[PDB]
This record gives sequence, C-alpha cells and structure tokens, in this order.
Amino acid sequence: KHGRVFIIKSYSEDDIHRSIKYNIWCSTEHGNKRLDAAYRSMNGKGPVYLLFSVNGSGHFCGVAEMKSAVDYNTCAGVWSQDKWKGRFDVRWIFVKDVPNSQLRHIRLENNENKPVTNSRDTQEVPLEKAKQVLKIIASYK
Ligand SMILES: [Cl-]
Repeated sequence: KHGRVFIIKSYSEDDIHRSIKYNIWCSTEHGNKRLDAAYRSMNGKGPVYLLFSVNGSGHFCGVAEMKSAVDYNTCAGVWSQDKWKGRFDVRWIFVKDVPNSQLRHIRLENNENKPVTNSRDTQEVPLEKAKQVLKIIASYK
C-alpha cells in the first residue's frame, strides 16, 4: 500500500480501554505533531496505522487506524493523567494480545536496527517491516 505506521507506547492500560471504547487517542505534544504531519501530508492516499503496546506488559495489544487530524483544544482531564492536551480519532482494527517474542526478530533500519519491540512512543516503522508486523498480529493464535 501507501500506508504509514507508528508505534504507540502507553503507561496506562486504562487509557487504552477508554480509547477502544470511544475511538480517540492523544500523544505528547511532540507525538501529536509527528502524527498530525503524517496524517495531513497523506491527503487520504493511504492509511496511518498505530501499533499499541503498554509499557512493561511484554505484548502488543492491537492495531488502530488514525481517522482524523489533531484537535489541540479539547476537554481537559479525560485520561488517567492531566498532561495530555488535545485529541484525535482512531478506528481500532485488531484488539488482541501478541507476545513480544513473536515480533522481536523484526528490526528497524531507521532505529539503529533495534528490535521493533524496543521502540519509544510514535517511533515510525519502515513500510516493509510494518507489513511484517501486521501479518503476525493479524494471524496470531
Ligand atoms: Cl519505508
């Protein structure tokens, strides 16, 4: 495809549940700006996919598509913590726990060849490594 794919790291499993319930997410300022630029410059040509993992959990927990630009002025305090400013919409595609052992072989040439499972929040994944990750997530039993 023409997709672009980002890792999402959360310190809050509660915020993930809320995001699956209401189809919204929010990253840092720096993270919002990264995802905003990628979504807008995409013009609707392809999908922005988001690969979610909770920090320390040892597993990825699903896949969602970014479904709107970033709105930086929205209701405060909707998450577990107050630090988040803004909102954007998502559509969750897969909601399943996939152990990091299933993905650790995939390394990112744009991240000093580190395993994809050792990425920080909003790390971008090269397209062919991303299609690798998505195949494993979709097919995992
Ligand atoms: Cl690429």
